Amino acid sequence: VKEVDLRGLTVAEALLEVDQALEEARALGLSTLRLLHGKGTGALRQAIREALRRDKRVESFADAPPGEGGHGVTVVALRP
Repeated sequence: VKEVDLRGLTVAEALLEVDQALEEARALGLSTLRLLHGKGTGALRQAIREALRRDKRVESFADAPPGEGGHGVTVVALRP
């Protein structure tokens, strides 16, 4: 499953990359995209989840389960 590593980016850089990664994932015809943002302060997770709520390319999203990244990865189901 396509995964983009956003760890180490500011919120602004991370959101710019998320926008690009969603564009590319839909361009490629992918059903799912993993956003590896890590845990830490949670600032990336929170900002990314809110961006995804507003994003018309997204069908649904959720934290990865424990053992697959947990709350450090947001798993995105893309609109076809």
